[PDB]
Amino acid sequence: DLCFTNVYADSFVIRGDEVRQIAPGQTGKIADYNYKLPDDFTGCVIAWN
Amino acid sequence: ALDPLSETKCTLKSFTVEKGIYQTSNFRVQPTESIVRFPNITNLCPFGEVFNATRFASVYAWNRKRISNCVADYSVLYNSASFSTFKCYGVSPTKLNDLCFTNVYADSFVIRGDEVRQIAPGQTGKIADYNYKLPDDFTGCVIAWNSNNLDSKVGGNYNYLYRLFRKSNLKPFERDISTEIYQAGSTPCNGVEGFNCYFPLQSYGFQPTNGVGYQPYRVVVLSFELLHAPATVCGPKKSTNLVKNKCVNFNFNGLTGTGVLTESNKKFLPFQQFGRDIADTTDAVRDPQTL
Amino acid sequence: AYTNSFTRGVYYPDKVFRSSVLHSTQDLFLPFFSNVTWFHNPVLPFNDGVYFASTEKSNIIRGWIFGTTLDSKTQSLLIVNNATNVVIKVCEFQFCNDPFNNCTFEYVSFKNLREFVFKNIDGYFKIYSKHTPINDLPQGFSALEPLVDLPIGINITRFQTLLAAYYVGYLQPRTFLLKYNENGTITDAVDC
Amino acid sequence: GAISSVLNDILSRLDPPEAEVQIDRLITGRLQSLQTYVTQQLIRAAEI
Amino acid sequence: GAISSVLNDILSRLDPPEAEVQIDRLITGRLQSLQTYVTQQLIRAAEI
Ligand SMILES: *[C@@H]1O[C@H](CO)[C@@H](O[C@@H]2O[C@H](CO)[C@@H](O)[C@H](O)[C@H]2NC(C)=O)[C@H](O)[C@H]1NC(C)=O
Ligand SMILES: *[C@@H]1O[C@H](CO)[C@@H](O[C@@H]2O[C@H](CO)[C@@H](O)[C@H](O)[C@H]2NC(C)=O)[C@H](O)[C@H]1NC(C)=O
Ligand SMILES: *[C@@H]1O[C@H](CO)[C@@H](O)[C@H](O)[C@H]1NC(C)=O
Ligand SMILES: *[C@@H]1O[C@H](CO)[C@@H](O)[C@H](O)[C@H]1NC(C)=O
Ligand SMILES: *[C@@H]1O[C@H](CO)[C@@H](O)[C@H](O)[C@H]1NC(C)=O
Ligand SMILES: *[C@@H]1O[C@H](CO)[C@@H](O)[C@H](O)[C@H]1NC(C)=O
Ligand SMILES: *[C@@H]1O[C@H](CO)[C@@H](O)[C@H](O)[C@H]1NC(C)=O
Repeated sequence: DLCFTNVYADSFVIRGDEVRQIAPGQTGKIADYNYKLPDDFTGCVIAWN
Repeated sequence: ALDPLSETKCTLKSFTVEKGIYQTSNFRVQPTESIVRFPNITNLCPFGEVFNATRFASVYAWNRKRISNCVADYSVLYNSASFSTFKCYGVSPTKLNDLCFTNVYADSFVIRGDEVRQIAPGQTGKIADYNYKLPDDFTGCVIAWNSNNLDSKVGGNYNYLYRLFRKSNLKPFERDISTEIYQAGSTPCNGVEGFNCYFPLQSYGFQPTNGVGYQPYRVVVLSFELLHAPATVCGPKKSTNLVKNKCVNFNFNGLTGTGVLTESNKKFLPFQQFGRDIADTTDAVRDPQTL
Repeated sequence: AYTNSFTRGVYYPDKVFRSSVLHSTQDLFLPFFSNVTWFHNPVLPFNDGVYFASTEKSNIIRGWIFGTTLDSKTQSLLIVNNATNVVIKVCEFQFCNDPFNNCTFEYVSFKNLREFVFKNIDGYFKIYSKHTPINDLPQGFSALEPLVDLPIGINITRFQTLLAAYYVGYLQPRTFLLKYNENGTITDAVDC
Repeated sequence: GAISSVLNDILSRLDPPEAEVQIDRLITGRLQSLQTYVTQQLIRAAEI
Repeated sequence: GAISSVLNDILSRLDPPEAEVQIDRLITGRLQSLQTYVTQQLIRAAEI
């Protein structure tokens, strides 16, 4: 039911236990040095084996 | 912010300002310098002794090491890739380098993987209830890493134990090493095992082939003592020179503030670290590097 | 016997300097006008804290033992001032029945009235002490300045004296309103 | 209900996301305290 | 917004960390309710 101007699809691969780092305000190797989400992130994160 | 009249116009949200006096702004003197002053201790804290300890204690008899009067390089820990869990409550790992503490307690022990989550404030379960309890207001860092390579062997390592029964839940950092026969029923055991009379402890089944949930994990819990005493355990942060009679952003033993530092005439007694006020507002300090 | 601690047993609660202010604090304090059991050596129990006052012009009393069983295989704290050194140790000492290894700590430093507060409840042993020249327990007001905060973490449920009239009182958790003068010295207190 | 009444302590100990929650509690409390003050003063002023 | 208005229910049913949050909501509500009462009373007293 929602519209948006732009949608950004950021794609990559990690290991299982690091999926938890792909979220706002997380810490660790991934969240710090690889890919950082903002604290006010408004979107969907999709991850599958 | 062009001119004061323009500030007024913005304050009144009106292009036309009438005759009068209008409070528009709040002037403040901005600090010119940043001062860091920590006690001049050069002594690395013996973190290896805890982390690189050959043998860990059973969770029911968790070891406690006190850390004091040293500079703690926390980077060694949070920049290491050795740890699965490095959870800090009431503090941030990055911020640790800039903080002082009276004491630090390093509580070391070993548990199985699925029980690591019980090492956290206000958790429940065998560990959190009968072995090791963290308080709801725990200000510290919990570190845990898999030790399947070390603590597990072919045949099963049974050297590590846990308390399975207890008459009540443990209080925070309450250490119970008793081996009294647990009276599950109404019949006194008189130190004799049997029906409703069980031994309170039990071994961990640590085999290399065990599920990650059942594999051994070494856990070190750091508790930071935020108390009113001379702070001894400080970060690697470098002290700079003292500046007086200027608005400065000062930092004495991890106490932030912005103010004008002046030589005082207050008659501090030798033990007194710093002075407060009628309002309970800090208004005097004793320098760490200088009396 | 028993005497009254009229307003003795007040110490500085923390290392904060306060001047010309009335500050209310809740801590283990000696209740005002409380009974102090007078001794002229016994294994007296340690409760929340204890207050020790000794009137000893010739200074017979050298120190105190603090512990549980006050014997081997329980870490038992020892403070023995001998002339220059106030030797402090927390070894599992084997004490005498009437005195006068595994060392986890060691430190080395009637007109004469010495007042002392010992409180072990913070989890590290706290000593507060004051010496006042006097003419029973005197009527007047004194504030005890802290001496040593031994981070020893020894469980203490009992204490003995090593030797002189000494009065023992027990600290209780009470709120106290303290008066600070221009110099930040506690000059008066109210037991709330 | 914040970890520290001192605002500087919260910032020095915690990262901004985590600090925000604690600061919000302080703000809520301090703003309420000041509203109480202002209201009583309005009533008191009216009496004067 | 707390699970139960009854304080005892919250304590008996929830574990302490969770209970504290719910009790805080009750406290915030009850304290606000009493502040409202007192403020109206001072205004009413001034009329009297
Ligand atoms: C400090 O030591 C004392 C003396 O050993 C402990 O008190 C004993 O506690 C057990 C368990 O309740 C009782 O069976 C004994 O009768 C108690 N003895 C005395 C003389 O009171 C006390 O529990 C210890 N406290 C700590 C912090 O470990
Ligand atoms: C605070 O300390 C000052 C300095 O010791 C005290 O002022 C002295 O008071 C004594 C006794 O009245 C006089 O003999 C001295 O001449 C004073 N010295 C100075 C430098 O003024 C002051 O009385 C103390 N405050 C209190 C009330 O104890
Ligand atoms: C523990 O040993 C490792 C490997 O030598 C080292 O990198 C780590 O810094 C040590 N812990 C200390 C000294 O904090
Ligand atoms: C280092 O510490 C001693 C403590 O006596 C002091 O004399 C000296 O001034 C200090 N140096 C610095 C870096 O201020
Ligand atoms: C002190 O002890 C005596 C004898 O037990 C008693 O009569 C008196 O009330 C006590 N006074 C107090 C409580 O200080
Ligand atoms: C004293 O130290 C030895 C060696 O560490 C230890 O075995 C013993 O348990 C200690 N004292 C007692 C009796 O607890
Ligand atoms: C006091 O005791 C210490 C420790 O035994 C000793 O080194 C010192 O010489 C003693 N001083 C005397 C004999 O007064």
